[PDB]
Amino acid sequence: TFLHLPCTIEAEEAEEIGVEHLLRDVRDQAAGGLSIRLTNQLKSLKGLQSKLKDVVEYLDKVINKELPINHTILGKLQDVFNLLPNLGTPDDDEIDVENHDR
Amino acid sequence: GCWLSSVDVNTQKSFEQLNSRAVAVVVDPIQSVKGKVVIDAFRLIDTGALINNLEPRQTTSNTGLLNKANIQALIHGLNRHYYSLNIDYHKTAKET
Amino acid sequence: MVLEATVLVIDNSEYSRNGDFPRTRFEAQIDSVEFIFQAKRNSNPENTVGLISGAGANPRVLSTFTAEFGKILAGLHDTQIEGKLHMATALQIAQLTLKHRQNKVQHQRIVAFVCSPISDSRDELIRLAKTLKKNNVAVDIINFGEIEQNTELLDEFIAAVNNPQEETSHLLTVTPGPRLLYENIASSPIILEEGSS
Amino acid sequence: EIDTILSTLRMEADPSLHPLFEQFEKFYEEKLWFQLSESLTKFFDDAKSTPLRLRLYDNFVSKFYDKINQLSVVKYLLASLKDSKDFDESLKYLDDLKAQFQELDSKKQRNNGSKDHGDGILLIDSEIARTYLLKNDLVKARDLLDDLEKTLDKKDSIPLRITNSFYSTNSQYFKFKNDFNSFYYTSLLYLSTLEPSTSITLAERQQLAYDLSISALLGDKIYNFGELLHHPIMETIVNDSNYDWLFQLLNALTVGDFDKFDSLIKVQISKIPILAQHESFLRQKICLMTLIETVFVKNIRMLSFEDISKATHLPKDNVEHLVMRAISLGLLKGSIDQVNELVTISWVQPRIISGDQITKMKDRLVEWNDQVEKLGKKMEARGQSIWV
Repeated sequence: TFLHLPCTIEAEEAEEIGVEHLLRDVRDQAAGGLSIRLTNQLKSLKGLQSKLKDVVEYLDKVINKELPINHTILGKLQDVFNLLPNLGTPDDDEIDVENHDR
Repeated sequence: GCWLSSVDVNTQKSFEQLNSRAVAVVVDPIQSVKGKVVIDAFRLIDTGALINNLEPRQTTSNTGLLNKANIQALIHGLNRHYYSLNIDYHKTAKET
Repeated sequence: MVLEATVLVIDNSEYSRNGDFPRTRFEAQIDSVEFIFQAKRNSNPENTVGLISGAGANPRVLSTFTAEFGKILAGLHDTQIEGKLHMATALQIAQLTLKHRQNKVQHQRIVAFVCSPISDSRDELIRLAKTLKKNNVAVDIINFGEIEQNTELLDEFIAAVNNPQEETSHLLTVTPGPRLLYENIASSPIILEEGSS
Repeated sequence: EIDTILSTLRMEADPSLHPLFEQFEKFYEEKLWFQLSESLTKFFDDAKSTPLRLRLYDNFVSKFYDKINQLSVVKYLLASLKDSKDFDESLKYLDDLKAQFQELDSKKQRNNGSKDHGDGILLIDSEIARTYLLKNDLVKARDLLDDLEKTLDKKDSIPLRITNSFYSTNSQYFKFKNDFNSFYYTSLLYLSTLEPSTSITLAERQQLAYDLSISALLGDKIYNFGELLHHPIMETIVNDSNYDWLFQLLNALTVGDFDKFDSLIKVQISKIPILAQHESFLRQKICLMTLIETVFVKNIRMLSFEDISKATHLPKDNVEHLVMRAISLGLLKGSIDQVNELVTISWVQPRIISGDQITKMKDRLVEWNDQVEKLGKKMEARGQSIWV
């Protein structure tokens, strides 16, 4: 079976100059001012939203349709719950001191 | 910089014979820093074109502008052995 | 005879490690290729013989069309042997192999060596017949391993295909025991049969 | 020639085995050794009490062994020399068989021009290693097995048969040593590499099922009790007296349940002396698993010691000791506070699969799915200088 390798894409400095100037847009590989960085926060959150939905759905279709179990998916997603922050802890109180400072 | 030597005129000449209109694109990639500078196209000028003034018929029915990347280097071969005309870039939206 | 492309389906199986032809069948099927390949050239030197395998987990291309006998054997040396025939599947890849050619004037024929009985079905083979005669591909079955201890229903498909074609379809029986596999296919019609309009 | 070989073994044999012999004459004569390879393989199922089979195999070892797959020479021989309980005899015959395969292979790789014959040498080393384990020369096998391991990792085109013999042999090594944890995982690797092809018997399924269950109970880090339950192997045999309790012990641990678990443990002290000196271990083990289940199943991750105390039927002093043992073992990471009386856990090792655990994960994502969706509208709308 096939093991996902993540990707980020790269080019030598030979190729790259021709990429940067041929492009005639804003670019998701570069950025300008504050205004573009407000855009980025909306786009980044939208990706989470869509991706969460796929996880729930996958959990549904396992107990409905009854596709075979994967402890690779279920096991990784077990970790997510212990990593999860919660509220009312001394840690969140330390965030608020930093928010006043900044 | 983009210019042509004698040896490259001999190479140029036979592509001209094979395909009536043909171009030579010359890339100097170590005076290139915007991926676009010091890249020009060139094309043979005939010996008939100089003496009977049929050289600048390529300044007409086009934009009629030539944008230099090397002022010194282009101008030398612009009368001697080539005429340079400016280069453009393109893509479809799938590509972009 | 003249201008003919022929996709050899050569099976490599668990019935071919038997030694009814010297020193097993793998060794006798190597010798079949040489005679076939030369003979074609003798009629017309612009003949090409291709090769695919009905063997293993997935039938695959072992070699493409070529004017060299050397390249075709070069590809055959590394074949599977664990598999069995898949007859329906063999025909659909061979049809694809005969599409890609230098010229298209060449005749379309498939000759398939049977060493092992079908792992597919009768339901599939009925369909294959209607498919083939639209494109004038002949089915020509050299059987020698589905008559050793078996029976074949492939007689039906030969006749269903045969019409005026580029190459006619006929059934070529070769004893399963010793009779020297290589000379029997060479002696029997494989270019002595030709088409008509 | 072969006529004497087959005729003698008939008298020694049971009458119901008489046709088989005659079928070995028949497929010799046809010169079709495809059906012969199947007939020999079949022979040892019907005649595993009598080593008529071993004497039969001798003739066919020296004849077809390149005119039949070598994979099949290793399958019928293995049943014969495993169940041989004279193991000097086993070693001697196997070593002579290896010398014939080493000569053969050099000409025959180019001669057939379709076949391989280097595959066979690896498997003989595995059989040689098994004979040493039974004989109780566990060290001799393990260092043979390590050199064999090296060769296998550098190949990627090797059959599914090769891996099956190697793991089986490695499991028997940990069972002699009684490493419970090590046995569990390497027997799981045998199960995966199982072939529809005859290289198993009906006996072997029931006996792996017994040995797995026993190892599991007594592991120091296992929690693959639910993984076993769901597995075919242990599913089919629960209706026999030996495997009845054995199922119910495995089941009571999965589910954390004490009322069924402790009731079973009384019986097994008397019954089985293996489990009459692990009595202390097994009671700590059920409590240990339950501890991880109660905090985790909740969406609050931090939990008072009191709730644990009625649950694991232990006072507070042992609660802290249970928790400490887990951290050591690398099953949890976290803290103990006897000031605030809290256990605050923060890393968990994978839970058992069960439909209802799935349900609790799926419901848990719901809670925070709402927040992403509602916030995604607020931020979009807001900002009038998003690109102005």
